Amino acid sequence: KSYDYDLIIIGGGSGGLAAAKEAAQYGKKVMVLDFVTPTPLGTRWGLGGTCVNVGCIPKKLMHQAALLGQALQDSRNYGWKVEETVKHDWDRMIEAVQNHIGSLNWGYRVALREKKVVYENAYGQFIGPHRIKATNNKGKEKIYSAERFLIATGERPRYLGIPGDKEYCISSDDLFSLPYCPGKTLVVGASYVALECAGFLAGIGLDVTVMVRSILLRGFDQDMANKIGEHMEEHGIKFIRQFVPIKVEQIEAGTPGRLRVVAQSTNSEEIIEGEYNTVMLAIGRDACTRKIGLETVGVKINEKTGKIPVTDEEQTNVPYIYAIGDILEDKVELTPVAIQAGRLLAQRLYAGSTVKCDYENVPTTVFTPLEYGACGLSEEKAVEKFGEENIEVYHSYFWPLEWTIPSRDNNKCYAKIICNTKDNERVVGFHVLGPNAGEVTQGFAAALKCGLTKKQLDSTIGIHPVCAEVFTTLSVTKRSGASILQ
Amino acid sequence: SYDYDLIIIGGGSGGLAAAKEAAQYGKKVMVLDFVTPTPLGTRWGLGGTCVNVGCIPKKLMHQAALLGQALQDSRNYGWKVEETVKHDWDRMIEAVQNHIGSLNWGYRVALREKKVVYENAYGQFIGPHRIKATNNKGKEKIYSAERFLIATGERPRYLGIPGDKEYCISSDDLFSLPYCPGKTLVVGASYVALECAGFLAGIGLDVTVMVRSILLRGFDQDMANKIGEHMEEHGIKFIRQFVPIKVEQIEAGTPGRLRVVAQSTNSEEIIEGEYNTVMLAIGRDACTRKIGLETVGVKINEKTGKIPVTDEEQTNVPYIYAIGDILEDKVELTPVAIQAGRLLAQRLYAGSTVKCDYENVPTTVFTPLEYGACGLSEEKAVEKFGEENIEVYHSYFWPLEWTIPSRDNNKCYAKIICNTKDNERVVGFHVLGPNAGEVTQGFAAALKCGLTKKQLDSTIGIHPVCAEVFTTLSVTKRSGASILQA
Ligand SMILES: Cc1cc2nc3c(=O)[nH]c(=O)nc-3n(C[C@H](O)[C@H](O)[C@H](O)COP(=O)(O)OP(=O)(O)OC[C@H]3O[C@@H](n4cnc5c(N)ncnc54)[C@H](O)[C@@H]3O)c2cc1C
Ligand SMILES: Cc1cc2nc3c(=O)[nH]c(=O)nc-3n(C[C@H](O)[C@H](O)[C@H](O)COP(=O)(O)OP(=O)(O)OC[C@H]3O[C@@H](n4cnc5c(N)ncnc54)[C@H](O)[C@@H]3O)c2cc1C
Ligand SMILES: NC(=O)c1ccc[n+]([C@@H]2O[C@H](COP(=O)([O-])OP(=O)(O)OC[C@@H]3O[C@@H](n4cnc5c(N)ncnc54)[C@H](OP(=O)(O)O)[C@@H]3O)[C@@H](O)[C@H]2O)c1
Ligand SMILES: NC(=O)c1ccc[n+]([C@@H]2O[C@H](COP(=O)([O-])OP(=O)(O)OC[C@@H]3O[C@@H](n4cnc5c(N)ncnc54)[C@H](OP(=O)(O)O)[C@@H]3O)[C@@H](O)[C@H]2O)c1
Repeated sequence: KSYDYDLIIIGGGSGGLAAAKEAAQYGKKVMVLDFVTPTPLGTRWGLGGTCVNVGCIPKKLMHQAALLGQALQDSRNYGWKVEETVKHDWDRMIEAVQNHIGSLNWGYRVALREKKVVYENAYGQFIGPHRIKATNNKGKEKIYSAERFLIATGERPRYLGIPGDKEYCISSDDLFSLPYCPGKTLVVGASYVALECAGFLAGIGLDVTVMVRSILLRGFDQDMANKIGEHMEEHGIKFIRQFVPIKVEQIEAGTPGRLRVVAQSTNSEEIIEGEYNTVMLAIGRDACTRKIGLETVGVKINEKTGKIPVTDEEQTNVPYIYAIGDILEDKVELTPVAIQAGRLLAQRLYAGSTVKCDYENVPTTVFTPLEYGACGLSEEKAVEKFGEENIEVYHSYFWPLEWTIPSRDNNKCYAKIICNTKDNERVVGFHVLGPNAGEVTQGFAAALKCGLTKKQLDSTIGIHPVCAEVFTTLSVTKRSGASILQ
Repeated sequence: SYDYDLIIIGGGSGGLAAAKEAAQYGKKVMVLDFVTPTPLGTRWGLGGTCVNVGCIPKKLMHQAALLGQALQDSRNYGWKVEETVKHDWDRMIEAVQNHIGSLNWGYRVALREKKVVYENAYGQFIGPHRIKATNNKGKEKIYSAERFLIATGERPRYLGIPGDKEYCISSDDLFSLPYCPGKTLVVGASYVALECAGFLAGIGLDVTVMVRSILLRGFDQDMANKIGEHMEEHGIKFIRQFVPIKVEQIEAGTPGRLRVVAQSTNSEEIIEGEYNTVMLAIGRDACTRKIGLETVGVKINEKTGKIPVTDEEQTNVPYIYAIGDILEDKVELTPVAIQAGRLLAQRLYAGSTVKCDYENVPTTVFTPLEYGACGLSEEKAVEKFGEENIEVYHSYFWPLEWTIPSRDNNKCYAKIICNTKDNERVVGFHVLGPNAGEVTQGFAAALKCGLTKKQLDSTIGIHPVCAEVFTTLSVTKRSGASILQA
C-alpha cells in the first residue's frame, strides 16, 4: 500500500471538513478537494460548503436582522425611547453578513492548514480505481491516488427549465450576497428554505409573495405547516396557491429590474401574470453526483434521484469509497448530521470505533418568522405507523411573557407532543411553534433518545418563566375535543 | 359540619394551584390571601410573590435590559437606529404593573369561575380545624374546615441595622418604585441580588453589589464566578466581604441621597459612599411564625421557620398540610409550588398516588448572561461520587447572533457532569448563555430519563442553535486541555 494520500475527500463542506479533521487527528495523510462552480449568474464563494456560505449561517443571520427589527418595536412599550424611524439598509446588512462569512472561510482554511490536512482548490473527478483527476481553477489538471475516498459533494439549487429562469432569477446561492436590495420579490417554492427566506425578506421590510405548487413544507407535520403559513400570511407575506411559473421576461433591466412572471394553475386551465423586482427560486436541490466520473470506479447511485445508496456505515458498493452528507440516500440533509457521519466514519476507519451514525429522530427547526422546532414523527405519520387509536396528542398554546407588555400575538405560539399508548405513552413526536424553537427543542431531542414517556415528562418540573415549560404540563388532547383557546 | 372541605392560607403560586385543582373535584374550597404592607407601605394584588414582586416583574425588566442591548445590535445588522437611546423608568414600570394588575384580577376570575371562595383576609389558627380570618378593616371572622393547607410563602429579611427599614427597599418595593432608583447599591449575592443589579445596570444605571462572602452560595461556584465576571466586565461594581453597619439619609426626595457605612468581614476596615437607592436582597424568612401554629400544634424548625413535612407535604397534624417556599429542605421555586399544590389535591380528592419529585428540579438565574442548570453542581458531584469518578466535559460557545454585532466571544460556557461508575450518567447540567431556561428545560427531562454521555453524543444537534454545543462535548477538565481558544 503506497498511494498518494491515505484518504482523499471530495468536497470541503460540512461533512468533508469534519471527516478531514478527524482522520488527520489520527495521522492518516488526508487531502481535501473543494471547488465552487459559479451559479448561472456568476456567483461563487470560498471554502466551507453550502451552510457556511449560502446556507444556514447567512440564513440564520438575516433571520436575526428581521428579529432585531421586531425587537426595535418591542423596546418602546418597555420604556425605550425609539420611534418607528426604523428603516433598513440591505447593503449595510449584507456587508456584515458577508464579512462574517469571509472569516469562516479563513477560519476553516486555517484549521486544516494547521491540522496537517492538504487543501486543494480544485474540482475532483474519478478517472479510475483509486485514481482521481483534480482540475484546478485555470484548467490545469492533476492526478492523485489514495487508499480510500470520501464523497461529500453535497447539492446545488434546482431550476424550472422554463424560459428566463436562469437569466433573470436567483437562488439561495445568489441571495445571500446580492449587491442590491431585492425589492418586491416573488419566492417560488414552499420548502423551509423558501419560507425562511420569504419571511426574513418580509421581516426586513420588503414586499414578498410566495408561489406554492401544492402544499407547504411537504414532509413536516401539516398541522404545524399551516400554522406557520397563517402566521406568515397574517403578517403580510402573500401566497399564490397551486401555480407554477411558465415563463420569465425582463420587462426592464437594472440591479433590481422588472420581471414579468407568467404562471398557470395545475388543476385548472387558468393562467395569471404579475410583476416583481426579483424572483428567487427555492424548489429544491440536486445532488452533485452526476458529473464526477462515478463510472470510472463503478459506484452505483439511484440514477433517478441522484442520491447515493450507502451501507449503515456510509460505505458505497465500492469498498474503498464512502459517501457522507446530503448526497446520501434516505438519510437526512442537515449540517449537524453531515458532521457526525463524517467524524464517526473517521473514528471507525482509523480508531476502531464501532459506533454508527444514528439518523433516527434527528431534531430540526425551521427558522420562519415564527420558528418551528421538531423531533420525531409528525402527527399524520404517527397514526400511519401505530394506528390512529393508539396515539394521543397533547397540545396547548402559550404566550411568551416577553410579548405581554408589547401586547401582541396572543394564542399564536403552539406546542404539541405525540404519545404511543401501546408503549407507555412514549413521546414519539415533538413540535413547537414559538420563539427560539431550536433552543427549546435540543434538550427534548436528547430526552427522546432516552425514551421519554408522558409520565416522565409530567414528572419533570418546568422552569418559570420560560416558554419551554408549557411542555411539562399538557393534558388537553386532540381526541377529547377540549378547546384550548385562552 | 365544617364550613369548608379545605381552607387554603395564602393565595400565591402554591395556594392558588391547590385551590384550582381541588375545586375541579366539587370540593368546597376557600382561599385566604392578605399582603401585609412593606416597611414603606408597598402592597399589591392577588397572585403571590411571583406574580407581583417576583418572577414576572423580574423577568420583564430583565427583558427591558435585553431589549436595550438589542437596540445596539440592530445597528450592525442594517437598522438605522442611533447608538445611545434613552430609557424611561416610569414608562416601563407603568407597563409592568398594568400587566401584574391584569394578572391579579385574572386569578380573581379563575377562582370564582371554578367556585372557589376568595377572602382578602389574614388567616390565623385559633384551635383544631378553626381559623380566624382578620379582614382589612380589623373585622375578624371564624371558619372551620376538614383540612387546611399552609401556603404562606416568605418575605424579604432585613439586616437589623439603623436606617435599613426607613431608607432601604427590598424586592417587594423595587418592582413598583414611583421614581427611578438612580445610582444604587445592592446588598447581597443571591440570584435575586444579582438579577436585579443586572437589569438595573442593563437599564443604564450605576450599580454596585456588596458581597458578604461568595456569590450565589449553593450554585456551582465555577459558574457563579463566570456570572460575576461578566457582570463586572460590564460595569456592575462589586465590594467584597463587607456588610452594611448603618445607612443614613443624607437627603430625601424621590431619588433620595443615602449614605452607607459598612465594615469588613476580614479586617476592621470600614467604608462608605453616597447612593440614591439601597436594595437589601439578603434572603427571605418564612411566614410561619405569626399564624398561630400553636393552637393546632404544628411543629416547625423553630430556627429556620420552615415547616417539616412528609413526602406528601403533610405536617405532624394529619388534617393540615404545607406547600411551597415555607417547606423545609426542598426547592423554593414557583413551578414546584404548583406541582406540590396540584398533586396534593389529586391525592386527597382523586386517589392519585403520585408524589411530588423534588429531585433534579431545573433552574435558571436571569443575570445579564443567563445561567440555566439542573442536577448536581461540580463541587457537589465530587462530594458525592468521589473526585476520580466524575467527568467534566466543558466548552465555550459564541451565539451566532454575536458574530456581526461582534461582541462577547468566549464568554458563553457550557458543561455537563458525568458519573463514570454509572455509564457516565449526566448528573449535572450547566449553561451560561442567552435563553438559558429555554435551553435547559428539555435537558431536565432528559435527566429524568437517566441521560448518559453515550446517549447525549448520539443525539444530533440543531444548527445553528446555541443548545447544540451540548451534543458534542469532548474536552474534559481533567484532560486539562484548553478550550479558551474559540
Ligand atoms: C438556504 C439553505 C439553508 C439551510 N439551513 C440549514 C440550517 O439551518 N440547519 C442545517 O442543519 N442545515 C441547513 N441547510 C443544509 C446544509 O447546508 C447541508 O445539510 C450541509 O451543507 C450538507 O453537508 P455536505 O457536507 O454535504 O456539504 P455542502 O453541502 O457543504 O457540500 C460540499 C461542497 O463541495 C462542493 N463540491 C461538489 N463537488 C465537488 C468536487 N467534485 N470537487 C470539489 N468540490 C466539490 C459543493 O458544491 C459544496 O461547495 C441549509 C441549506 C440551504 C441551501
Ligand atoms: C426577587 C425574586 C425573584 C424570583 N424569581 C423567580 C423565578 O424567576 N422563578 C421561580 O420559579 N421563582 C422565583 N421566585 C420565587 C417564587 O415567587 C416563590 O418560590 C413562590 O411564589 C412560592 O410559592 P408560595 O406558594 O409559597 O407563595 P407566595 O410565596 O406566593 O405566598 C402566598 C401568599 O400568601 C400571603 N400570606 C402570608 N401570610 C398569610 C396569612 N397569614 N394569611 C393569608 N395570606 C398570607 C403572602 O403575603 C402571599 O401573597 C422569586 C422570588 C423573588 C423574591
Ligand atoms: N418529500 C419528502 O417526504 C422528503 C422528506 C425528507 C427528505 N426529502 C429529500 O428531499 C428530496 C426532494 O427534493 P428537494 O430536496 O429538492 O426539495 P424539497 O425540500 O423536497 O421540496 C421543496 C418543495 O419543492 C417544491 N418543488 C419541487 N419541484 C418543484 C417545481 N418544479 N416547481 C415548483 N415547486 C417545486 C415543492 O412543491 P410540492 O408542493 O409539489 O412538493 C415544495 O415547495 C428527496 O428526494 C429527498 O432527498 C424528501
Ligand atoms: N445557611 C443558610 O443560609 C441556609 C441554612 C438552612 C437552609 N437554607 C435554605 O436556603 C434558602 C435560602 O436562604 P436565604 O433566604 O437565607 O438566603 P439565600 O438565597 O440562601 O442567600 C442570599 C445570599 O444572602 C446573603 N446574606 C444572608 N444574610 C446576610 C446578611 N445578614 N448580610 C449580608 N448578606 C447576607 C448571602 O451571603 P453568604 O453567602 O455569605 O451567606 C448571600 O448573598 C432557605 O429558604 C432554605 O430553604 C439556607
